[PDB]
Amino acid sequence: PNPYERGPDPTEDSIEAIRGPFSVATERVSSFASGFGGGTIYYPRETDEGTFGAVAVAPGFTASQGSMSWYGERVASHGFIVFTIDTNTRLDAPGQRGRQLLAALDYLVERSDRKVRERLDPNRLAVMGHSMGGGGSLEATVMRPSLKASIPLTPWHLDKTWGQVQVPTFIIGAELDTIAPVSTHAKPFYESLPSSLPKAYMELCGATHFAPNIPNTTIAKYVISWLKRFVDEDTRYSQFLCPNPTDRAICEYRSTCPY
Repeated sequence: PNPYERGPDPTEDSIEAIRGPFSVATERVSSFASGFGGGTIYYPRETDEGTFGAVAVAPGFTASQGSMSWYGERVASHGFIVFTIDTNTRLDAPGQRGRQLLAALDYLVERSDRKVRERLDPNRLAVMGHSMGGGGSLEATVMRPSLKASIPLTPWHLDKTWGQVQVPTFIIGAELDTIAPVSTHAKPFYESLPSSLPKAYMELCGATHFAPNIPNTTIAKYVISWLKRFVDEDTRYSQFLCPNPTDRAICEYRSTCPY
C-alpha cells in the first residue's frame, strides 16, 4: 500500500553491498545555478515501479579530498535520484551551502533533462552534505521545511542549536574529528533538534573528518536506510534503524526510536 516502495525487501547484506538493485545512469550538469557550479545527476534506470525521490549532496571544501561523488551511484542504485555537487565552487558559509543544496534540487524539479524529470517525484526531496555542507544540510531544512530528510555528515556550523528543524535528520559524526569535533558540532546539533523529531546520531569509531569522502559501508548502509525510511516512508528499512544499530564500526548511536 505504500506507493513509494521501490526494490525488493532489503537484507543486511543487500544494504551493505557496493550497489543496490537498480542500475544507474548519469547526467552531467555544468551549472545548476548561477554562482553555484555544477554536478552530476545519478538516477535509476528501471522505471517499472514508478518515480523516485531525490537527494542533493553538497561538499564542504574546495579540494579533491572533499569529493562527494561516490554517493551518486551508491545511493541511486537503491532507487533515488542523487545530485552530487562539485567541489570546484568555493563557498565559505553554511548558509551558502544551504542555498546551493536547494538550488540543485530546484534544478532537478524545474530544468533537468527529461530522462531525469520523468523519473522524479518533485514532492519528495532531501539534502545531505559534508562539513560546512553538513551545516548547509541543517540550514536547508529550516529554509525549506517541506524536505523529507536531511543527513549532515561530520557537520560544521558555528550556530549550535537547530530547534526549527522539522525534517527527519540523521547526523553522522567521526569519533576522532578535530576539524568539526563531535563534542562541539555534531552532538550539540543533535541534542538541540526537537525532541519529537525523527532523528538519529551515529558516531564512527576511529574516523576522521574526511571519512565521508570515500566509500564506507557503515555510512552507506545507514544513509540508504534513512533515505528509504523518510524519502519513501519505507518501513521495510525501520528494522535497520530501530533499535539502534550496534555495528562494530559504530561507537555511539542516539535516536528517537521508535519513529
